Amino acid sequence: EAIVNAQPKCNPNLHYWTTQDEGAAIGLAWIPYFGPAAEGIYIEGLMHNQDGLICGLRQLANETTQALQLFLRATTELRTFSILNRKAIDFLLQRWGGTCHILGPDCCIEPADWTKNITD
Amino acid sequence: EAIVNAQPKCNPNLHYWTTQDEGAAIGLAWIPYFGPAAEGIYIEGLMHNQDGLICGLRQLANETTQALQLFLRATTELRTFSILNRKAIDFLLQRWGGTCHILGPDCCIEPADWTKNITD
Amino acid sequence: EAIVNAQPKCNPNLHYWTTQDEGAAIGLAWIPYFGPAAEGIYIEGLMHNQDGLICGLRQLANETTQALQLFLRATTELRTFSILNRKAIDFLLQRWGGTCHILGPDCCIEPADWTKNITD
Amino acid sequence: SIPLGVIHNSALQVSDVDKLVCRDKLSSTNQLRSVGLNLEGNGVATDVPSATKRWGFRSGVPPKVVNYEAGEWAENCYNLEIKKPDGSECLPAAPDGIRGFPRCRYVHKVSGTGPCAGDFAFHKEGAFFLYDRLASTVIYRGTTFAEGVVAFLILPQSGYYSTTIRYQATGFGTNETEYLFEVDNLTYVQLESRFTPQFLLQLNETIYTSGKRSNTTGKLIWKVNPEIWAFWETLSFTVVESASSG
Amino acid sequence: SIPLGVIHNSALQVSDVDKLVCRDKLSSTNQLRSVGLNLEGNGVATDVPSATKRWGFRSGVPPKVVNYEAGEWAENCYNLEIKKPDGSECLPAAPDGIRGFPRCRYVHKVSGTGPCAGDFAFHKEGAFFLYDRLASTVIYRGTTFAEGVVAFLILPQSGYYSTTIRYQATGFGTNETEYLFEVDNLTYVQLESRFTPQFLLQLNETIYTSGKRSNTTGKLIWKVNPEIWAFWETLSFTVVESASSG
Amino acid sequence: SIPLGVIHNSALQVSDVDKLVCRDKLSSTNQLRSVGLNLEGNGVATDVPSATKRWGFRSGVPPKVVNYEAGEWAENCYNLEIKKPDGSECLPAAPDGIRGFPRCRYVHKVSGTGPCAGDFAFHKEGAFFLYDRLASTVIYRGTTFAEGVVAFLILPQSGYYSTTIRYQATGFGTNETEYLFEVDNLTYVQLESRFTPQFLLQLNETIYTSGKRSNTTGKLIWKVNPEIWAFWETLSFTVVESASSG
Ligand SMILES: *[C@@H]1O[C@H](CO)[C@@H](O[C@@H]2O[C@H](CO)[C@@H](O[C@@H]3O[C@H](CO[C@H]4O[C@H](CO)[C@@H](O)[C@H](O)[C@@H]4O)[C@@H](O)[C@H](O)[C@@H]3O)[C@H](O)[C@H]2NC(C)=O)[C@H](O)[C@H]1NC(C)=O
Ligand SMILES: *[C@@H]1O[C@H](CO)[C@@H](O[C@@H]2O[C@H](CO)[C@@H](O[C@@H]3O[C@H](CO[C@H]4O[C@H](CO)[C@@H](O)[C@H](O)[C@@H]4O)[C@@H](O)[C@H](O)[C@@H]3O)[C@H](O)[C@H]2NC(C)=O)[C@H](O)[C@H]1NC(C)=O
Ligand SMILES: *[C@@H]1O[C@H](CO)[C@@H](O[C@@H]2O[C@H](CO)[C@@H](O[C@@H]3O[C@H](CO[C@H]4O[C@H](CO)[C@@H](O)[C@H](O)[C@@H]4O)[C@@H](O)[C@H](O)[C@@H]3O)[C@H](O)[C@H]2NC(C)=O)[C@H](O)[C@H]1NC(C)=O
Ligand SMILES: CC/C(=C(\c1ccccc1)c1ccc(OCCN(C)C)cc1)c1cccc(NS(=O)(=O)N[C@@H]2CCOC2)c1
Ligand SMILES: CC/C(=C(\c1ccccc1)c1ccc(OCCN(C)C)cc1)c1cccc(NS(=O)(=O)N[C@@H]2CCOC2)c1
Ligand SMILES: CC/C(=C(\c1ccccc1)c1ccc(OCCN(C)C)cc1)c1cccc(NS(=O)(=O)N[C@@H]2CCOC2)c1
Ligand SMILES: *[C@@H]1O[C@H](CO)[C@@H](O)[C@H](O)[C@H]1NC(C)=O
Ligand SMILES: *[C@@H]1O[C@H](CO)[C@@H](O)[C@H](O)[C@H]1NC(C)=O
Ligand SMILES: *[C@@H]1O[C@H](CO)[C@@H](O)[C@H](O)[C@H]1NC(C)=O
Ligand SMILES: *[C@@H]1O[C@H](CO)[C@@H](O)[C@H](O)[C@H]1NC(C)=O
Ligand SMILES: *[C@@H]1O[C@H](CO)[C@@H](O)[C@H](O)[C@H]1NC(C)=O
Ligand SMILES: *[C@@H]1O[C@H](CO)[C@@H](O)[C@H](O)[C@H]1NC(C)=O
Ligand SMILES: *[C@@H]1O[C@H](CO)[C@@H](O)[C@H](O)[C@H]1NC(C)=O
Ligand SMILES: *[C@@H]1O[C@H](CO)[C@@H](O)[C@H](O)[C@H]1NC(C)=O
Ligand SMILES: *[C@@H]1O[C@H](CO)[C@@H](O)[C@H](O)[C@H]1NC(C)=O
Ligand SMILES: *[C@@H]1O[C@H](CO)[C@@H](O)[C@H](O)[C@H]1NC(C)=O
Ligand SMILES: *[C@@H]1O[C@H](CO)[C@@H](O)[C@H](O)[C@H]1NC(C)=O
Ligand SMILES: *[C@@H]1O[C@H](CO)[C@@H](O)[C@H](O)[C@H]1NC(C)=O
Repeated sequence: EAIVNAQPKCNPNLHYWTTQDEGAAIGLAWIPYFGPAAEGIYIEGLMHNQDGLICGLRQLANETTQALQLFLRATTELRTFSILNRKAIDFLLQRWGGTCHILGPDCCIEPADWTKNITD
Repeated sequence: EAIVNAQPKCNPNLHYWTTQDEGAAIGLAWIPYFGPAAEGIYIEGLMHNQDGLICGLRQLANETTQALQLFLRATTELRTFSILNRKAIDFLLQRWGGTCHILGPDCCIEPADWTKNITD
Repeated sequence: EAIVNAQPKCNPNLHYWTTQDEGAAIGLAWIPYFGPAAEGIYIEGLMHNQDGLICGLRQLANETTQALQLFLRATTELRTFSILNRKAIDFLLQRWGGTCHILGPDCCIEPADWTKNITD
Repeated sequence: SIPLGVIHNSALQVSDVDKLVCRDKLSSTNQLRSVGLNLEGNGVATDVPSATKRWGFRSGVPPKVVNYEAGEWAENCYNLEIKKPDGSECLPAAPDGIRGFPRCRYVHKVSGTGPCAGDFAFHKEGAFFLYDRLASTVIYRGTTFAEGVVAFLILPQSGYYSTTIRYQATGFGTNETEYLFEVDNLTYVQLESRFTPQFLLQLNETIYTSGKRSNTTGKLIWKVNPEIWAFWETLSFTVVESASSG
Repeated sequence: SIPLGVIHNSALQVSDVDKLVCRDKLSSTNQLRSVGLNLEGNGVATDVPSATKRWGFRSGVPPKVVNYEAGEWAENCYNLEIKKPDGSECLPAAPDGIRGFPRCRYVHKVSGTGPCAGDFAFHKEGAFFLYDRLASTVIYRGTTFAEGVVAFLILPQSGYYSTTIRYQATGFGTNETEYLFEVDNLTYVQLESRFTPQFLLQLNETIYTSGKRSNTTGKLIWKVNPEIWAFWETLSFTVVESASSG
Repeated sequence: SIPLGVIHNSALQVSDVDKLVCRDKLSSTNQLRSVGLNLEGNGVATDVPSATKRWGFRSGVPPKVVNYEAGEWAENCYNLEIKKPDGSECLPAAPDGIRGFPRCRYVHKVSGTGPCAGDFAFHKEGAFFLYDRLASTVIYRGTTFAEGVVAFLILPQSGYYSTTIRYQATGFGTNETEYLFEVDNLTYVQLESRFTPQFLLQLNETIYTSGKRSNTTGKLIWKVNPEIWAFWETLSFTVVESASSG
């Protein structure tokens, strides 16, 4: 489905904060005893509304809430960290969970580069 | 291996309870502030012993206990939620963890639909 | 990259402890009420420096620390158990996350056994 | 490894992911299910004296918890509140997020005392205590549980009524344990293994409906004389403060 | 199922992994992202009287927490310390590992009292309370949060200044709630929904810079007479201890 | 990203999953292993005065825990019980489920006091404190740990004796720290970095076997005069209550 922003307003600019997991260190800064406190581990970025991405993003989060809340109701984990991992597994199962029939719409195998090798 | 029920009795009927993760909401029921309490989130179903499934299921759970307990002894997680996810990963690794040799018993690729395209 | 041990010393022998997950039981030992206490669940082994494995292993753990600490800084999980599972998923995505082009360097499909079947 | 249930040739079989042929299709994690099954379904005795002998105290073993997604409506559940003779609690309070079993026809709530020679109470047959979608190796204080076991499967691609039955125990978890079914705070019946939940409910009704409750401030204890299977397949009162009920 | 955001034809679309064509490439988990978005960006009223009406107390519902990797710099956050009239705390202490929202221009710290007819405080519109990379369904005592919602995406293959604004409340979380902006422990201003954070800061500066603070030990309460949109797109003092400020 | 150990051409190499050729086969998660390696194996000084200088207190940094499946039998472990001079504890109690390191030849238990200018004690070189299959960035009170580091690998497809050695410390975790090896509650030896665990054990035996223990109720402190490598590759008593032992 396409995302239709149905909000009274949309801030078209996204000033965001996140953490750098790779966080290339400068000397001993990676050592927790010498490194930043909890308040200084964040990087920042600015992202404009190219492709309408920001306004779509706000609408997408609004529409995710119902399914997310129902998922959280049904789970017994106090803190859920595995939603994205379970979606990566579901991605692979959709494509590789059964027998792959070459030239089938549900099999993501392209024989084109090698189908010329035989006919040459 | 086949499952042989070695129990003194087998209730052939399974009156079960579970939760609906998709839980298609009716209005505002998905909002936790307005939604059901912890006691009213369950759906129910009834399942008869077709294919001997119920009696096999009781025997299967009985036989799972030893391996499950040994797994729980060896783990340091207080609450284990990832057994099924780790089995989905193991499913994919068994089939796609190496090079897939077409027409090998261990490679789940069927070239039949396209092997006619070449010979036609 | 290759592992170059840059430590003042290297104990070339590895006397290790671990747990047996499969832990083939002897009678009722798998039942937690009858089984070993927390102190007696360990097996042991001895491993010598074949292929320089032990000295490389000590150097590898030393070099893993910086990335591991930066990962732990950026995470909000108090106890992290999923690093190896997430690397198994990343292993499969690298190979099967897109369309597999047969005879491409990035597609791990060997058609050799069947490419003779056509030409015969 | 942990066994896995898959249907082949119209029969349930145990076969782990490494023993699966290419014909077997796993298209999403939704096909994977963890379920809890009640020991009642195997024909075990579910009366309080029989059930409690299957549980014992032990030290040195850390408790463990595993989750399951779906369970079975139980007929018999248990809720223990046990203290040592000096008054210290024997069972740990339920950890955060662990609630009682959601479907019980009869909850056998037992309050009593015992030596409690162990940090945690385990299942002597290795089964689990089933809570709300969480299965534990140990009993938690005041939390309703069902005895049960967990299975893992690959799937191929009447209201709810609960009644609480209260008991008192002395010398809990020992070779010499005594139980009393409770009618109120001062009226009790000596309990026997033969007494079904329905019999206890009808006994409670009979005692109330014609006036056998203790009309003093003392402890009145009755007794059912000996002259008086599976749940899914189915008087004169004198006082001798002990008593009798033919 | 939980929706998933993927860019197709230069537009953001919702399409779960089962609805992806072979052209879509997922080469690592790094392409998967969970993000938090602030309700401010949708144009909701962020003044304390408006925000608090969106929160209410409820019992019987266990709290739940889900994590997200990246968030939005907020203009308005909230930090609640509410007790019942008898003095018992209304909100749970923050669990271990749950810190406040990391980027707030104004933190509206509210201390007050209310009936608190519920175990936990939830969002009446179903939104989340955003903490440091953790989103909760409930409010924690004394912990800075932003109202917000979470999205999940597949990616295609000026310093920080924070100012605390303190308020007092009576009858919190009811149909009759009163607020006072705090200048010090004894000087207060009656608060109205129209009062922006910048107006409150300039009001606080004006009162200090020429001497309208309480010069006694009594509670001095001012009032701004009625004669006096989105954050990203933009006097005489008399005393009548109530007062007025034209 | 987090490095990964894979054997290629008969040598251990670091290569993450994105740098693996099709020849590399990963058939199950069992091939993936997380291991803990002891700093002793690198030749670090394991005497109490040297080890403690590698640890320091710090605030503002949340502790973190990562698990590992297999560890190395250690010769030296440490168990700290440190209080501030006013008696408040310096180290947090061990969280639920965190037990001591399972294989230690010598456990150096240290009880003492220090300023403790920080909420948690970290490793100054960035190493980890290894507990039972759990590695932490911080020290827990009274819990036996080994200093160590964690590796992650792809695999290609004599009883246990432990001896406790007790020490007293003043001014712990400072530039001026003093230690005393403890023989009993009233007999002590001034400790030096040169003193190996075996030397301390033989010193303890010698003092007992011929009667150098304090025969009063006062604190008797001895001293070993200066006239008196890796673990895997290898007298007259006078009193001057200080003393000497040539
Ligand atoms: C899976 O189902 C099995 C069969 O129901 C369960 O086996 C049970 O195992 C427990 C111990 O774990 C036994 O209890 C002990 O048994 C022996 C005496 O043997 C019994 O023999 C017959 C069997 O019915 C019975 O009539 C006797 O009275 C004995 O009890 C002694 O060590 C103790 O007295 C104690 O009772 C059960 O008897 C046994 N059941 C059966 C029917 O054999 C097994 O535990 C299940 N697996 C689980 C729950 O993980
Ligand atoms: C996604 O965005 C939606 C649109 O902004 C959010 O819808 C909001 O839903 C809440 C309840 O969950 C509403 O609050 C209640 O609304 C009704 C009255 O309707 C309102 O109608 C107009 C709309 O602007 C407004 O002017 C009126 O004053 C009413 O408030 C009553 O039940 C209550 O009084 C209460 O206010 C919001 O009004 C509604 N917003 C809009 C703009 O319609 C939705 O919650 C978002 N999803 C999330 C956060 O998960
Ligand atoms: C991986 O192994 C490396 C080599 O063993 C470890 O390097 C150690 O890093 C710590 C700090 O993290 C150093 O301690 C500090 O070092 C300097 C002074 O340098 C030292 O130089 C020589 C080296 O032997 C030594 O003789 C000197 O006395 C100095 O100590 C100062 O900042 C401090 O005084 C403090 O001692 C270690 O010296 C250093 N070891 C070596 C052998 O260079 C590295 O930490 C390991 N990575 C981990 C554990 O994650
Ligand atoms: C065997 C019963 C069962 C159980 C079960 C429950 C309790 C104890 C033992 C077994 C089951 C039900 C729901 C589950 O999870 C749903 C929530 N999840 C999103 C987290 C898991 C197990 C179940 C399984 C699959 C589907 C359906 N229904 S059906 O009408 O299609 N009949 C189909 C036709 C072929 O075999 C069943 C019911
Ligand atoms: C939409 C903004 C965003 C967010 C975001 C943040 C907050 C709220 C909503 C959306 C985002 C940023 C970082 C994230 O996680 C990093 C740490 N992770 C290792 C745990 C997650 C989401 C983001 C996403 C991807 C890449 C970059 N930067 S870019 O310069 O390449 N521009 C690219 C060119 C095409 O679209 C962006 C920024
Ligand atoms: C390097 C030692 C080691 C370790 C290790 C242990 C401690 C510290 C550093 C490395 C190891 C042992 C067991 C592990 O986990 C088992 C429990 N798991 C089910 C949770 C993990 C790492 C280990 C690894 C694999 C197999 C075996 N034995 S072997 O006889 O086959 N020799 C094979 C022949 C080729 O290289 C070894 C031992
Ligand atoms: C309990 O008492 C019985 C009495 O027959 C005795 O045989 C049994 O050994 C006792 N059990 C224990 C554990 O002492
Ligand atoms: C019966 O005793 C219980 C347990 O002490 C108590 O909570 C309850 O109020 C009592 N009921 C009556 C009717 O006295
Ligand atoms: C016993 O019967 C009385 C009278 O009907 C009723 O109030 C009470 O709940 C019953 N008790 C039980 C345990 O069923
Ligand atoms: C009083 O209690 C006795 C038992 O002690 C019972 O038999 C009798 O019926 C009761 N009497 C009345 C009037 O309830
Ligand atoms: C709050 O007071 C108003 C006054 O107009 C009334 O209409 C409303 O019903 C009250 N709310 C509740 C929940 O009693
Ligand atoms: C104002 O009141 C707060 C809350 O009681 C208190 O912590 C603070 O010290 C007070 N400030 C002054 C200047 O009195
Ligand atoms: C009010 O102004 C005074 C004087 O400049 C300043 O110290 C104080 O922090 C201000 N208060 C707020 C809430 O901004
Ligand atoms: C004293 O306080 C009053 C308000 O009660 C204010 O109007 C007046 O300016 C203050 N006077 C001085 C000298 O600060
Ligand atoms: C500790 O004392 C020494 C004495 O030489 C001094 O040089 C050093 O600076 C002191 N350390 C600190 C942290 O004050
Ligand atoms: C030695 O002191 C410790 C610590 O106070 C104490 O527990 C122990 O009992 C003492 N031992 C003797 C023999 O006095
Ligand atoms: C010291 O020696 C005595 C006598 O053999 C023994 O009891 C004690 O355990 C020893 N202490 C240590 C720390 O080895
Ligand atoms: C008594 O203690 C002293 C040290 O104060 C020691 O030298 C002496 O041998 C001890 N005497 C006996 C008889 O144990």
